[PDB]
Amino acid sequence: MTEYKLVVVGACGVGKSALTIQLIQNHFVDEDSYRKQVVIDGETSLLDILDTAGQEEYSAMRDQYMRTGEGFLLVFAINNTKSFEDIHHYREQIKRVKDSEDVPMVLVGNKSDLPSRTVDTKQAQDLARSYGIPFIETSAKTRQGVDDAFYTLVREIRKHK
Amino acid sequence: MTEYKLVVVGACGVGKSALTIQLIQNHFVSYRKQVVIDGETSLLDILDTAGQEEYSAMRDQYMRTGEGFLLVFAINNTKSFEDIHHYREQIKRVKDSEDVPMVLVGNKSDLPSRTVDTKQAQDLARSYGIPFIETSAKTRQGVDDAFYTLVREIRKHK
Amino acid sequence: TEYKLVVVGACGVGKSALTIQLIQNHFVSYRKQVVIDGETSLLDILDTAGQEEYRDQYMRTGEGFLLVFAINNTKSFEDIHHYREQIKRVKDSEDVPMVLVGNKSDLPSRTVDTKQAQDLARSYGIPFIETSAKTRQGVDDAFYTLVREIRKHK
Ligand SMILES: Nc1nc2c(ncn2[C@@H]2O[C@H](COP(=O)(O)OP(=O)(O)O)[C@@H](O)[C@H]2O)c(=O)[nH]1
Ligand SMILES: Nc1nc2c(ncn2[C@@H]2O[C@H](COP(=O)(O)OP(=O)(O)O)[C@@H](O)[C@H]2O)c(=O)[nH]1
Ligand SMILES: Nc1nc2c(ncn2[C@@H]2O[C@H](COP(=O)(O)OP(=O)(O)O)[C@@H](O)[C@H]2O)c(=O)[nH]1
Ligand SMILES: *CCS(=O)(=O)NC1CCN(C(=O)CNc2cc(Cl)c(Cl)cc2O)CC1
Repeated sequence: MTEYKLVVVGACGVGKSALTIQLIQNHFVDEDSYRKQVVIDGETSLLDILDTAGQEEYSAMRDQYMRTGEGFLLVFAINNTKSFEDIHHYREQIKRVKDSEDVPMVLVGNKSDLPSRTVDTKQAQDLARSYGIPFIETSAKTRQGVDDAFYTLVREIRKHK
Repeated sequence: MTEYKLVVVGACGVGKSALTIQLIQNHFVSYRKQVVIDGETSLLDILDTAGQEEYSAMRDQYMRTGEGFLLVFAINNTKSFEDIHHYREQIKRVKDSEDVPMVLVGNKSDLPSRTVDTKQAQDLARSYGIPFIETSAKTRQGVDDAFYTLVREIRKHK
Repeated sequence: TEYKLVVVGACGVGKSALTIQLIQNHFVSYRKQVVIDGETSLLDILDTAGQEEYRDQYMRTGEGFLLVFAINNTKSFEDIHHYREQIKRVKDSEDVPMVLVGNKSDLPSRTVDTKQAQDLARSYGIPFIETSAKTRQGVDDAFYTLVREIRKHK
């Protein structure tokens, strides 16, 4: 059976854990590792997921997951300009550790349910276009885009393989 | 607000009209509907192709006009599933693009006489890189999901 | 039970094509026995095509009116106001059964949008039905809806 090691990266507080909880546990209320078998396009897939902002205690485990991670969600929040500005850093770090220019990634703009917006959808779309990766708008609260984000990433991994 | 022109294609008798009627009128025996998808209100305009679709020239016109396509087969009609590749190839040819919003739809899911397995259809959709939704115009299973997913694919393309 | 229906609208909007599609069921004063709302009805349909504008008896006698414009003919839509006002004046009533009909819906382009027509029909307090005499889309709906409006009035 196929396993996918996924890493969810982005600034503290953008909703990485919330997105992963919604995917895996199917709830939201207002732990950084998860493991579950799902079915994606008829293929049974074990997802092994790590959420990380890059500043957590277990750096050794983080470096391991970065090296073996097959795909990455690059997450910012639409009401957090700094988190959007941080995306380039995260992508550059992944490319360095993987020593590759072809790493499966999806850009995720979370908290789309909130009326406070400081990052334009066009900004994000433009950035994702430059990187050659999909952009998905999500809300961990309403479930908007959550399956799409993770499943699109799994589809990017298959493309790569 | 944003209007999306949608075209439902597939073999005669797979339930394209039935799917449309179930979407718009919530009935199983009007082509426009306002919907909210992912927080955005949109107008679905399903092109009415009845009568005219028998002519290739008109089919070409509808394909050029449409922004996204449901590729419908019936799960108790193997030939209708086999016909899907041809229909997709015509859309790609006419719109001169290898990237056109489409969703694969396996209709009549309520029937026991299934001859097209979920796996066969999933494999096809995975190859095309498009969503696959199983539907029944009779029970309403999957009907909103099929059309709303197509809108999502159109939005991604644009 | 007889219903006297009158089809009005600018030249070339499809008044005759709609009438013939209803009666004879093909695309190019009339009577047709129909069943509507379970009731057997005799429809007397006056196609005013070619009728000279200079028909007081037909209007006063007419029980319901199809106000037809073509969705690719802005002027024909503008002309609907004329017909509406003329009929209300001549019949001397504010409650005359009418249906607004936007014909030629099969054409690939349109210059009168659905919202425009829906809003005008709302102003008038009448139904709006999009039709194609060519494909028969909406044709029965238009005439049957008018019969229903007459019944509500009666
Ligand atoms: N309204 C809203 N709040 C969210 C969303 N995602 C996360 N949150 C909230 O944002 C805060 C931080 O989320 P968290 O998952 O801990 O962020 P992380 O540090 O990236 O793992 C929490 O209070 C969450 O409930 C969302 O999509 N919408
Ligand atoms: N049992 C079942 N019958 C269906 C379904 N959808 C359509 N039908 C029937 O299939 C036949 C053809 O449907 P229709 O909408 O006319 O097909 P079209 O030619 O693709 O537009 C009709 O007898 C419908 O009642 C479905 O989901 N379940
Ligand atoms: N494409 C299309 N042409 C129509 C339709 N209805 C009428 N026509 C054409 O428009 C022209 C005028 O139709 P006609 O019935 O004579 O209009 P009238 O003057 O209002 O009675 C003719 O060439 C018809 O064939 C329709 O629904 N679609
Ligand atoms: C149901 C018999 S029919 O001859 O009237 N319609 C056929 C025509 C051939 N065909 C398709 O090409 C696939 N469906 C389809 C494609 C397009 Cl582009 C359009 Cl506009 C409409 C339809 O139905 C099957 C149905």
